[PDB]
Amino acid sequence: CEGPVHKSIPYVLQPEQIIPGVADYYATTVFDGFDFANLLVKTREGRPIKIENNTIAGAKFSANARIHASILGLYDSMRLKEPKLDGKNSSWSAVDLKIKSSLADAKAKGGQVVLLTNTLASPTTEKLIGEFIAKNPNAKHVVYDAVSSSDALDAFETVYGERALVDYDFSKASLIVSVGADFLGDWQGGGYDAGYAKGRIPQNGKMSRHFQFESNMTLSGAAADKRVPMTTADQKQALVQIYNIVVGASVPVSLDAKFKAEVVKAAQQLKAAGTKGILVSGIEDKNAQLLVLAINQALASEAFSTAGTRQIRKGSNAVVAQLIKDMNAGSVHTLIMSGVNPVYTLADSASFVSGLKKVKTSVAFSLKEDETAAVSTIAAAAPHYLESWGDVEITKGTYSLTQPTIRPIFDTKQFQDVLLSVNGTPGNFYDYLKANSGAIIAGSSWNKVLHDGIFVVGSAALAGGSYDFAGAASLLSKAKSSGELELVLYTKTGMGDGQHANNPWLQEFPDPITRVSWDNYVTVSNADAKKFNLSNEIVANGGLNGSYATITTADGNKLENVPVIVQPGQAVGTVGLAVGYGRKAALKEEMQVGINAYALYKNFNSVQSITLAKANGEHEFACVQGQKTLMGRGDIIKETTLEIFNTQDAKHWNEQPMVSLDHQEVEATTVDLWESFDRTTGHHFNLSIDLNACTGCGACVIACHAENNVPVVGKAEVRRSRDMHWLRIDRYYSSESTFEGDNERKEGIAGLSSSLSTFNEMEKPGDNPQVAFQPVMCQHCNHAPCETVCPVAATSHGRQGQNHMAYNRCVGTRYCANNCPYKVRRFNWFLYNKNSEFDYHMNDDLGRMVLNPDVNVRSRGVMEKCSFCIQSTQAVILEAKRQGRVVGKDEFNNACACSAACSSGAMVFGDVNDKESEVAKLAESERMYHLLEHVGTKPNVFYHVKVRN
Amino acid sequence: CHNNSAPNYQYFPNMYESVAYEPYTEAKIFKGGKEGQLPVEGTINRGFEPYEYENSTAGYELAKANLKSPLTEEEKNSGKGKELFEIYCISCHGAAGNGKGKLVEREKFLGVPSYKDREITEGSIFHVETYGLNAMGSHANQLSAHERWLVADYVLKLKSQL
Amino acid sequence: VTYFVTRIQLYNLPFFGAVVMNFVFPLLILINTDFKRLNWVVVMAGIVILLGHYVDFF
Ligand code: HEC
Ligand SMILES: *C(=O)CCCCCCCCC
Ligand code: SF4
Ligand code: F3S
Repeated sequence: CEGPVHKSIPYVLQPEQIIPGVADYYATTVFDGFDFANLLVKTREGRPIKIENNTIAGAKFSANARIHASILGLYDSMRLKEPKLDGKNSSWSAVDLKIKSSLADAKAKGGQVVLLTNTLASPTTEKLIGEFIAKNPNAKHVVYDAVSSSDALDAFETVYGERALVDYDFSKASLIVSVGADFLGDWQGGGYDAGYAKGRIPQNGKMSRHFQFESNMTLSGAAADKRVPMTTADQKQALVQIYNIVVGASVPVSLDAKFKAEVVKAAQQLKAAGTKGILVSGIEDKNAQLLVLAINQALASEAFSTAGTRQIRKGSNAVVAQLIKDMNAGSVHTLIMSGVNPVYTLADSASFVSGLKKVKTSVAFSLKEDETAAVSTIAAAAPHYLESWGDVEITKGTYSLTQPTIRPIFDTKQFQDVLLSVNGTPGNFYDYLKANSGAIIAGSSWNKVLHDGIFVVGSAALAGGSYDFAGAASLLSKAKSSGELELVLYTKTGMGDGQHANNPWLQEFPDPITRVSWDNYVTVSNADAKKFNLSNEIVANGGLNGSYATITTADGNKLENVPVIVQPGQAVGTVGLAVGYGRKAALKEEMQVGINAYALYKNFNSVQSITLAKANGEHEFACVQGQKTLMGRGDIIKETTLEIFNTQDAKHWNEQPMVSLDHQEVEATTVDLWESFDRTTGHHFNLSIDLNACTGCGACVIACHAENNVPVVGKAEVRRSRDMHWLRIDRYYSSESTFEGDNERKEGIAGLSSSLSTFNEMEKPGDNPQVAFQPVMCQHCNHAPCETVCPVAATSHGRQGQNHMAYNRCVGTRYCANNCPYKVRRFNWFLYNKNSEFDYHMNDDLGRMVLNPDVNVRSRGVMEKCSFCIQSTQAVILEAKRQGRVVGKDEFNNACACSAACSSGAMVFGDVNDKESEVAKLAESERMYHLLEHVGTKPNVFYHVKVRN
Repeated sequence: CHNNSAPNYQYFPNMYESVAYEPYTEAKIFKGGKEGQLPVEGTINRGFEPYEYENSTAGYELAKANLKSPLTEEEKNSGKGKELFEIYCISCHGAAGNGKGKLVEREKFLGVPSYKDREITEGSIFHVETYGLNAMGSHANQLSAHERWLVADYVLKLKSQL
Repeated sequence: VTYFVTRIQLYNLPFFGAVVMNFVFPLLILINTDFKRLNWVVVMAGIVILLGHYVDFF
């Protein structure tokens, strides 16, 4: 074939800031009403690519997995490219005139004007809204949250005086008592990962222990030291029992004796740790939240403070309800909303729509023609964050600016620009921001603020006051609703809300706990499964199948749900249900997957009483992980206890394998018939996981699939367990409640009659076991079995110590997937690039901008592998060689995004021959430990030890 | 068979053309036909400050009076300021002399003065080297903001030898 | 693996000499069919083989 003709287009007029081949970084922020963070945007010659974290003295809000995958919304070809009016394509001038004339009529008639939004923490946006209201006599501004937290806000407001949340510092407490907290999840915008993990490292003989009380099962439960299955009717009583101990009081708590046996212990210990303890609870009752405030004041702990309150969640379930009622009751005129989606998130949306039928000039700002854009008057085309200007105040004492990084792709207009035009203010929102920037920024205007991204503002603690908490305690103890089976709604790490309905990276991203993808489900405990005859099963092709079930509530039902029998998932008499998947407007049927459940969020309560019935058919699941338990293989995750760590020699908790010589024992690593190669000079690399800091390691996955151009595979072809992932997080349950209980059944064994029955019972996980996580990638071995058998010699090793993988000689005779004992090697099977069988972002022309040009895209028949960050470390050596310097201490660690994007300090990358780096101080430790040292493969990635107590 | 006015034949081009977007090629989707779309006005990337003086006759002598060199003595005595003058400046101005160059001998275009005639401060080079005075052009596309100051110290050493 | 480590490092000549005597020597002797009929060729080879297998057990 002739081979195509390649052309190149230089500029007519080249801008000073752009150099071809040189990446640029911009300081921006994000806040979409649910998630928020401070971050850097890496851009090419004109466009944004993979999101980095902003760490310039304001590294308080790193990006989560949902934020890292948000770039696909920018390059989504399914966006409202042009605004519509009355269902037809129209100009913005048409929109402007329509809105202005309706406002004039509302003023003349004396009607109602309502703006709807969501937690716009912005000094200048709020000011602008205030100006709108000042000019318009009858404007009400109202805030609507999908998942609400108004009970917490009421408790804080009525004590301290404002609607804000307490930003707890989990690194300043030794005893954490959690009652339905879930602070490692989405609880109050969970960003407490680093705070928690920091206190889990045994630096000396100290370690913060965690007490988990809960109905569901979550990551904080998995990361807890103690976990007590408890229903919501028990949790309320347990909270009062805690209160009576920390705060001397006599309130008649009704609680199960076995529960009291543990609740009392925890409460007494909490009390003992004066100033070093913390009570956190997620009970949807203001009275319960008030008791939490009372107890934390009594403890007077360092983790509790009102000096920097959180401005992120400021809604109200009373105001929203009033709004809905008035839309149907009275006459409401022009309603304008932005980022608000009641149809589908509102449980009473049927009445909301009937309210919409009674209002005039409904204006909705969005990215897609969703369910509310449909039922409206004007569909306004909004910009996607990187196409707009703004400013955000996450906490009480901070100010930050948001820069656009790409010029508007589609014909959009900012919400604030619309407000300025109807107010009669000349210019635009950017000019407005400039004029109002000096009110906060006392330093240099742009040069030291836009350049860095943030600005520091002082603050002060809020005054408290007298309040009858004893009364609240008696109200909570008297409160009681003990009936039948109930469910609890929750959000996921891959699915926070409906802003990522068609995001293929989050659809593919498997659940960190249940290990499944591309679907919703119902969590039922095994004790309940036996009563309802529900079950799951592994089929011949390797995937999972399971029964269907029906959920019935007061005056309603679902009629078809997909249950997963998670053994310890539910305590007893409770059901877990994820909320946020059932979307149908403006998206393809491949993305229209799952169950919504928002209709069950009656009166904004997450806890509902239900009836569960077994259905008729059977469902197939795209399940990623097969086996649930660990077979007693202590040579995989070594665990011990704190007092053993402190009092016993390493020989008793971190023992390495021995091999016999001339009637003598020696460390297995000393036996070798071959000769080694000299890698003592020139940058020998390693990589360090410590298992205490591994909470869920959620956002570490998506950042590794950002440079490396790993394609997206659908529900099928993952259902057959043939997915493409370079690093994976594991999930190991236990039988009989401990990991040491799965090592006493195995070491005590008999001959061939009992060993056919014990190894068949050790794959059924018992009730309330212990959970352990383990990140597994391709540790670049030295005596690597995947090397020697490649007939076409596509793999080799370097002097630095990698496993170099050429994508050229790999003529796919699939040997090297077999000799890897860890077996992390992903052959590709179809062509994932441009065919119509995979209609994801790799196919369409508008969505092939996420792909960086520095890493090639594989075609067919070649294998791929989690290499070390070659495309960054070959640039760090490059940028340290042109200058004439030596590479710094933390310069290798900040470039490889396998380590430079995780929340906690779990992943540590860097140099070893440099004896002053962070890796060389971790390799010389009493917890030095490799996977499978008896194999004799010499890996370059070492894990430490779980040191739970 | 292989011709020289057209590229040669290939055997199964598996990974030869690009799925990603290498910088200067032609595409279809973008605003123009290019692949080098312009950044938004008013933004600031990490490691760059905008020049705060406007164009000539009102910002020229305001830059000539009060504007200084933000370098150190370790960087001036390095010889890298001479190498940038060896590339971007001998084509019109002289190398050791002033105004003799390479192109007033060949008489391609005239009107290049010396450095004895016009008194220039160390901040008046930097305003001309970014904008140009009626026959020069913006050399900001070629040199970087750290490197225009390395040239300006070398030009002052050339005037003192004259 | 130490099975061979302690043999190669200590019994160097015994370990490899047993290969030569039980293979290389007869390889170039009992391939000629005329030599296979000679009494002294057969006796000679027989002696070497016996010594070689003694070494094997040693
Ligand atoms: C040919 C296009 C030239 C290049 C290459 C460089 N210079 Fe120049 N320069 C050129 C002309 C024709 C003039 C005079 C224009 C006029 O209207 O008089 C200049 C002027 C200068 C000056 C004096 C400016 C002043 O205000 O008096 C300086 C100090 C100067 N040029 C510096 C300079 C440097 C540092 C260059 C390398 C980047 C360079 N010139 C290149 C023509 C050309
Ligand atoms: C493009 O059409 C030219 C393909 C050249 C193939 C060369 C084959 C050589 C003999 C097997
Ligand atoms: S871990 Fe698997 S892929 Fe990495 S070197 Fe060892 S065998 Fe090869
Ligand atoms: S052994 Fe070799 S040919 Fe490819 S499948 Fe593995 S690199």
